[PDB]
Amino acid sequence: GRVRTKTVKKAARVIIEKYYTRLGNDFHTNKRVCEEIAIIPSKKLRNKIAGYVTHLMKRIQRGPVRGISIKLQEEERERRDNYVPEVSALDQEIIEVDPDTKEMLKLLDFGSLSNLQVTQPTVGMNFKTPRG
Amino acid sequence: QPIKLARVTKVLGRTGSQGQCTQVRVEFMDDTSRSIIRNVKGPVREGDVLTLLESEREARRL
Amino acid sequence: PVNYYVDTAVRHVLLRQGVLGIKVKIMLPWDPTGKIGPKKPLPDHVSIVEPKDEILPTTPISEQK
Amino acid sequence: DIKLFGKWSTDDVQINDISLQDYIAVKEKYAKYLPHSAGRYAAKRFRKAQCPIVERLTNSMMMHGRNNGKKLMTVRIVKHAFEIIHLLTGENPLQVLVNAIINSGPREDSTRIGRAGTVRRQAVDVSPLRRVNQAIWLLCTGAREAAFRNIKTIAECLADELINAAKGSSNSYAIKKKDELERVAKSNR
RNA sequence: ACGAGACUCUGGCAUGCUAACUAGUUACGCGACCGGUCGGCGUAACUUCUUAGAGGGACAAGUGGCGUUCAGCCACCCGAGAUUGAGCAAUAACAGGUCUGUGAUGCCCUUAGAUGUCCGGGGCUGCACGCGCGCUACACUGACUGGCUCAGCGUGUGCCUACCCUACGCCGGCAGGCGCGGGUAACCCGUUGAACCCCAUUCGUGAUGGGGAUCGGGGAUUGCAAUUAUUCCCCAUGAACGAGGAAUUCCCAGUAAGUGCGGGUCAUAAGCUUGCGUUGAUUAAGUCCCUGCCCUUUGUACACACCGCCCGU
Ligand SMILES: [Mg+2]
Ligand SMILES: [Mg+2]
Repeated sequence: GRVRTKTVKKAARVIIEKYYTRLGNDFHTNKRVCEEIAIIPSKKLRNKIAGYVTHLMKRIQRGPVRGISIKLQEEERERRDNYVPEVSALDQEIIEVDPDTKEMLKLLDFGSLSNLQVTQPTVGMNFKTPRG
Repeated sequence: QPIKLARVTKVLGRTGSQGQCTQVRVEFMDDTSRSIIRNVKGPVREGDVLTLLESEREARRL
Repeated sequence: PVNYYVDTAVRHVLLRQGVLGIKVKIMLPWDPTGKIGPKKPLPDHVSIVEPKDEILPTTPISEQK
Repeated sequence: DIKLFGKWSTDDVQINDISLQDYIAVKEKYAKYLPHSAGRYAAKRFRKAQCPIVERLTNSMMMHGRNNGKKLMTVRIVKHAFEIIHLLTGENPLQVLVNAIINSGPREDSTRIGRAGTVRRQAVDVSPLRRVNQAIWLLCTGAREAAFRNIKTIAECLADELINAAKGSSNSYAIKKKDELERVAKSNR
């Protein structure tokens, strides 16, 4: 069983969140970084922490991680999330509308809308799942 | 009935009172299109060949 | 760590009805050089140095000294 | 040019069983001078299939307490009876041993009932590795109790046992036990 | 937060560092035998081998699959190593063991023809029988007899305190005895010349040259006394036992098992125990079937808790 204990995992998470810039995908550089920025009284514990830091660096490389929260990374993440299409998906030349919502719009005083296309209603009143 | 071989395609699980049999899926060496489930007694792995003296029973699923 | 972080003593007390046994265990605080406690930290305790706040240089400035 | 002992080649040995080809190691990476290699084949599962078949036989010879760990004696007992198989048959002793392994391994046998049960037995198929293991065990046991309380030395009992198993004869203890197991599996089908 | 892990000791790797006449190795001289063999002699190099310090080294780290593509699992490369073995170990409990370890102990008992204390002699072993842990076997994969060749852990001269480990020489089948030295120990025993194993020999399938119980007669050693025979030696004697019924134990790799060796006990002494090497496997990489033990839901009229509670004549 190679399951890491909470000591290793919390230490690695804090180290990553604090020193994300200095870290990378290399175990042998990460362990030196950890031994420089932290006080780990054992070499085996240091190696375990560095190994989990390497694993988590690979994990953040292809997306986010529920434990880490890097302040600088969130800015770039929302920058990616700032995608804007050229044409708004809500700008449609013709939108289909049922007779009932057409009547509702007429009652709203918006019955002069031109983009509306009054589609035919359904025939069978079968919208319920059979019981049994 | 003749004796015919079958290659193991995937290890299904462990069965028996003491978990001594490996229930496995085997495809026939000649036909290559018909496959069955049999319990094999001993250490089994991917791709090894079991000689079936009887070759038409099916082991019970799970 | 039990061999240098906790100090233990066992004693007898002679009373009228017999002997009472007393055991005292003290867990010493971590003392860096000054004898109130052990110098070594607990092996499972990891301390992470707080990074100092730097300012990223916006433009390349060359300082001649 | 890696003949066993210093006399038995392997280039001519044909397994010709297909099923046990991957579990009898005799031919090119498993051609060694001696059936003694220390080796760590028990460390991980299935590795003993990489062990040469002659070394597996040698290891199986050290049995019944008084012979535990005496592997030099057993390599001597294999070197002899290879020298004797060659005299008796005129064929490569390695070929005789391989044929014996093929012939003496059961193909079916019975376990306790299927998924569960505590009354009868249910027939099942044998893994190739278990086939080879059981073949070696039966050949060694037959030799061992042929030599017990008899002027016939070991390395003579084992040679005749291997020869009979290669022939498929019913004079072999291993063949008798294999037939017994297979018949019981047949009855419990 | 405690426990688990972490931790400490220990096993493996380093031709990299530190450095050694209480460890060596190369080299060179001087010798002895036929360039070679010198645990023959001596002194430069140095640290591979030996010691023991510091540091390094492994993290599931790399690759490919399986997984919520997470936690992790499987396989493979590289690698000395991809799970070395121990030590310590929570809350809470047991009418578990120990008053026979104690100048640890409370209450009783006894205390001078003593349950205190010496001193003779017995006992603790006594043997129709039952039950545990074991040792040696039932042979030829072996006994015998010669020959050959490899360990490791370690312990050695004592407060009182008498009692150490032994090389070499001689005498004696032997067990032993007598002289001489070294060692308070990487200095001497010791280069620990272990056993199994290896090689050759004789036996020849039977209670046999297997096996060594029992028993007789001699000889030594330690002790103040050896008989109920301390131990050891010799020559005799030569039992059961031909692989063990129901029923059960311990075991997953340098492991089980064979095999010796040390420590303790020790005036005399290991079939015990605690350690150490040496030779070295078969099988498994799984499951709740047996045996337990955990949970979880459920029932209770229990709560001293099923060894409970409780009903009627
Ligand atoms: Mg169970
Ligand atoms: Mg009540």
